[PDB]
Amino acid sequence: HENSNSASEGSTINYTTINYYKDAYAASAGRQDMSQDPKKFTDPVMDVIHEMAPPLK
Amino acid sequence: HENSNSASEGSTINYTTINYYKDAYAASAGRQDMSQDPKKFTDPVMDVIHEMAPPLK
Amino acid sequence: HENSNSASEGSTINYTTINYYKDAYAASAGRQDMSQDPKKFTDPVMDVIHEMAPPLK
Amino acid sequence: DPIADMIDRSLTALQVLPTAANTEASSHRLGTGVVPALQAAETGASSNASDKNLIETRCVLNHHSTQETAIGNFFSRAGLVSIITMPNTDGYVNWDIDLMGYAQLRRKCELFTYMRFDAEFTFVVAKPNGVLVPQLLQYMYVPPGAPKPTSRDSFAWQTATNPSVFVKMTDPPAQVSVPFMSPASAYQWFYDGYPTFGEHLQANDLDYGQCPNNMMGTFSIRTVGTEKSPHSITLRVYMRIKHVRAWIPRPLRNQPYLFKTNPNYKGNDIKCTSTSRDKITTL
Amino acid sequence: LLQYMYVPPGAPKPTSRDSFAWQTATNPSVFVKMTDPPAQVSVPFMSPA
Amino acid sequence: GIPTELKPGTNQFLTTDDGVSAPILPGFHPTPPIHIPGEVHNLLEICRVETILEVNNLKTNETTPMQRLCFPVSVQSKTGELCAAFRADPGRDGPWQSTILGQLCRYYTQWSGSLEVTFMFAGSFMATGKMLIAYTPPGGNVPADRITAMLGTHVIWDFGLQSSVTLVVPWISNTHYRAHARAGYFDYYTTGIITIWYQTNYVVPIGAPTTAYIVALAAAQDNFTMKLCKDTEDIEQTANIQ
Amino acid sequence: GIPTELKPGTNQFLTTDDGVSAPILPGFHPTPPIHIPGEVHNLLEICRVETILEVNNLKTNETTPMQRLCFPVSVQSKTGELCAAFRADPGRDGPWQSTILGQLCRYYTQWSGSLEVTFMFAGSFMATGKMLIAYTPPGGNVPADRITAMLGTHVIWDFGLQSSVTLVVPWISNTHYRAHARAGYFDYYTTGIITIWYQTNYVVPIGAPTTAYIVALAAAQDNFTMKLCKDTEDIEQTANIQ
Amino acid sequence: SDRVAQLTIGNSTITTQEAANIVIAYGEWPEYCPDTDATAVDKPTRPDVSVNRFFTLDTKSWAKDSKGWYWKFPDVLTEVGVFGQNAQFHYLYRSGFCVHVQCNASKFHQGALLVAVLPEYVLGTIAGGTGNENSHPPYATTQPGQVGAVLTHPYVLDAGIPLSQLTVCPHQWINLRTNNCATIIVPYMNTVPFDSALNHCNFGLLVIPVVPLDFNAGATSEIPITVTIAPMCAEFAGLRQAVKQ
Ligand SMILES: CCCCCCCCCCCCC/C=C/[C@H](O)[C@H](N)CO
Repeated sequence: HENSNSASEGSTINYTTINYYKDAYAASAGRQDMSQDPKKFTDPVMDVIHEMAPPLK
Repeated sequence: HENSNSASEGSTINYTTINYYKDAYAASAGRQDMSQDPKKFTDPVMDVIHEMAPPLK
Repeated sequence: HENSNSASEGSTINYTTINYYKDAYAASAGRQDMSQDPKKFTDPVMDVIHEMAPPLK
Repeated sequence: DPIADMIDRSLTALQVLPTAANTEASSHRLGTGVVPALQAAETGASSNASDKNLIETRCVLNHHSTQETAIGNFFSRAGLVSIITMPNTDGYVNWDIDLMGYAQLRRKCELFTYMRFDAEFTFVVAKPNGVLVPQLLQYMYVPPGAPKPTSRDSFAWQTATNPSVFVKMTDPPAQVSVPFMSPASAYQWFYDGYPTFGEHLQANDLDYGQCPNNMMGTFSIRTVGTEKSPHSITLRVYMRIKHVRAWIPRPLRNQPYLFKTNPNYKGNDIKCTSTSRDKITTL
Repeated sequence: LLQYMYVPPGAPKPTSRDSFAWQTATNPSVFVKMTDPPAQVSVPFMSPA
Repeated sequence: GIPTELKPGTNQFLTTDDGVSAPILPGFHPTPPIHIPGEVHNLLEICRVETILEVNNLKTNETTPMQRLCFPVSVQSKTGELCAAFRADPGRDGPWQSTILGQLCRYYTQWSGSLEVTFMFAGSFMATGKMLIAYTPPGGNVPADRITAMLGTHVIWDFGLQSSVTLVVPWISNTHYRAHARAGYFDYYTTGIITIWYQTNYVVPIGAPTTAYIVALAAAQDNFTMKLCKDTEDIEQTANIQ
Repeated sequence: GIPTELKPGTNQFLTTDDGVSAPILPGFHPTPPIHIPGEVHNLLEICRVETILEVNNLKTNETTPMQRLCFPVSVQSKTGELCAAFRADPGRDGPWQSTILGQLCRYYTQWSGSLEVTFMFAGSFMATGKMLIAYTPPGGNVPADRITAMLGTHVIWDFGLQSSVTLVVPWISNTHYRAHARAGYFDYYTTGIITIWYQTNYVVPIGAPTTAYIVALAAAQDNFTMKLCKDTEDIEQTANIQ
Repeated sequence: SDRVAQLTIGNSTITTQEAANIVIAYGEWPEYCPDTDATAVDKPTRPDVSVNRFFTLDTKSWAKDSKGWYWKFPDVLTEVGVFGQNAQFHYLYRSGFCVHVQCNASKFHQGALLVAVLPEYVLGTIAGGTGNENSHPPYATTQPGQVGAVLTHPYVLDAGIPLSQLTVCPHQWINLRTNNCATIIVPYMNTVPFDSALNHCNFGLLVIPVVPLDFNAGATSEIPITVTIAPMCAEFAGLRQAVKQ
């Protein structure tokens, strides 16, 4: 196969990349993932807050 | 197939070489082997020496 | 297929020739055969001569 | 069996190591008799003491690859071997094939004793100031024993058998592949002895170290036309090394080179191997 | 700009730079420039014997 | 035929590019290989072989360079003197430039793993003594006395029948790899200071000489690795060869 | 279309390159082949056919070159004389240039295998004698007498009904192949010296002539091979043909 | 219990009571040439007793300021014994070796020797001092015979490579406080399976004093060094009359 040496190998992007050489960083970018996690930036709070209840009672 | 004439045919390297011509020395280098033998350079000694015992007793 | 028109078609050479056109004389040479017959040039003699016996007795 | 007299081992085998070896955990130790810290360098074997036998270590899983240290990746890089100029003045040059003319590739290849490889040659050609002029050129490789061209329009330029390339100056650079072509089983960069028999004297003292298994003939270029071209030409030759196998490593040279054929050095300024300092106690 | 033309035995030959034989209605011919890579063709075995 | 386009990167000569080229000799066959002993498959097999370290690289030893391989140890009147000190950078100039490891690290840039330093006593048989060999992680300078230097990793050496001891220099660094250390900004990649101290005195009886020597050998451990090949600067070509 | 790039090696005309070219005659058909006897499939079938060796290539035989194919043997008064000597290099100039093997080796560079040399007596019927044909491996010069030359490989020949003997020259060399030997450095690839000596005298009765001749034929054995094709230097073109 | 050793081959026997271990160079035993690698067609000759034995060369004198000595192989054995005769009457040879160096001193001396076997040891000159002469070593320097020659600039080994990394070759130490001998077993290492013995020299043996010899006045000031060698699996081929060189 190819000696896999890229920047994104642990958690990677989609499997449509094209390559003709033996090193994996020569490959194209391809199309990207649609994965996202918002709640570790918009809700970094220990005790969970519900939208219905008062948050400070 | 191809009339095999390379420099490394007896003990060779990995099977990922690309070639379009009929002679095997026109082919690419490819990726290499990971094989190594250190003990014929670091321990060229007839009687085996263990790391725990005294070596000169 | 191709309308076969080469110089060597009756007794031919190896089957590794490459061609992209429709005429067979456009094809490559390829690798050759290892066949040879020495005895019709070194021994053109009716009565068979053995190497052990005297040849003129 | 009328005569009872007539009827009558490798050390270590190789294995693959993709990554560097891990480090296992350890603790302290108090005991007598067993000692890994004491060695004996007199036997010519190197020491086998690891990290865990001297201090206490944790567990470390490393994934450092050893790919860049292979001999294939160390040598497969094109390096300069020749500069050939046509001011020689008759439109052709005959250059003897000797790959020891530039010190940066000579030092790497002299690290091993015996080598076996296939090459790949590339010719980059322009005027002596980098200028480009449309011009037709011809390269011809002459094996040892073949006749050589003596003029710009000799009969040797018909190339009925010889491999040859025709290329222009405005084109991309030419590339060829050369197989392993020695009469012996491997090239050697050192040959201790004389090539011929008979008496060795002071007239034949220059024969020492010239092995004929490395002399590969000559190399000839010319401008194609039968007249005198009005431009100065300069050729640069680059060589890659493929399918490498090597044997019997050597110490590396620490003195600057003097000639292409012998390891002679300058005898007055013997260069010390390390850069000197003032005191032994102060770095 | 250059033109090559192969004339089989029996065919008429061009006698001038602008003759009617240069129309190449049947003859194999190549048109190639000086700055180009060199031309290449393939010829089969064509003897009566 | 098939429609194509040429992309950027056309007609360039890349020296480290790997491709397929046309051959010049069709049907050629090489000489068949024979078994020759001592085949090298990897450059890390050479880096585990110990070579001699040039500790005593003084300015007065440039005209008699056979003395730079041995550094002396003599009878002291006081206690706790230090005998030698040097940096543990295998890539920086200094004592490590004379090794087969120090010359092979110059062809690369980044390295990782642990080292080892083997000392060998070469005095008489009746002589004795004890030495302390310490390795100090960076942050401090060379220690002024023994009671500062014993805080780092250290091994106490005893002369006797076994005349060799190995101080292993363990890999303690913040990054996974280390570049070649130098004065300026690249001293961030420094690795420490190795000193050596008199544990006791060097005691000799009557009739045996009072001055002995110590040779020092250096090698690499099994988890050693390198990357990013470059050229060395130890060699040069100013004048044309031949 | 498909993205591509052009690599180095573009637009070059390599003379030994094998590729596919465009045809000029679509639908053409050749003349059908007939069976013609004597087809050559390989050039080694010619190298096993013996041709005449030119042993007697003296400077006085340049105006009467029919005598260079036969060398004489006469009645001697002394014992142990030598009659001829030459080198066994098939590629070097000299007696081997007149053979079909010596002309076919010039189109190559390296050769291997064993040879053979066949001698044929062409004297009268009543004449007799014995000859010694020796082949000496390199290291020494031509031997001064018979008792030095009999140490190498040698065969004793007897005249009679069978008038032909074959001295086989076995392949004894350090390398697998041999280049073309020459004065200078390439005499390292030399292969030996072949001499021929009087074992007994050449005895003839009354009425039969006292001078006979010997022709010499040369060929190759079955393990002969060649490689690395080049051009010969025996032919030239100084003036233009026609 | 491994400090004593005994080596016997032929009709000779070497014994030692303070010995280090045995070094096999590159971990390969010497052996006869197999049929897969052979190229010569003549049947080889094996004397197998009269050439596989210990031969003792001359004895050098270790002073307080010595430089070092070297011997070229197998030039040292080409004029002695029946091995000196089979190497003169043939064209090809092939043999391994087994080197044994003895040097003994008392418990009141000190010093250290570095023995090493170096293949393809090509010597050089100082190029006329200033470096502009294309000098060449004479025949007496490159092939000294069974006497051996001394070194001039031992820091560069008279070949441009430093002493500091000579231990990459197979090697041992003779430290005067522990042992008194060193022994290496060398196989046959060349690009061709057979070679001439008069025009090719395979390896060189180097004995270089790293730590100088020192003693107090009154002790035995005469320290000798003696080298003893032995071929292992000698074969010969290609018979021809005697040519010495
Ligand atoms: C059209 C192709 C022309 C190029 C022909 C190149 C063939 C010659 C390749 C020689 C391979 C290396 C042989 C010896 C290398 C060194 O010059 C010698 N060892 C000198 O010591």
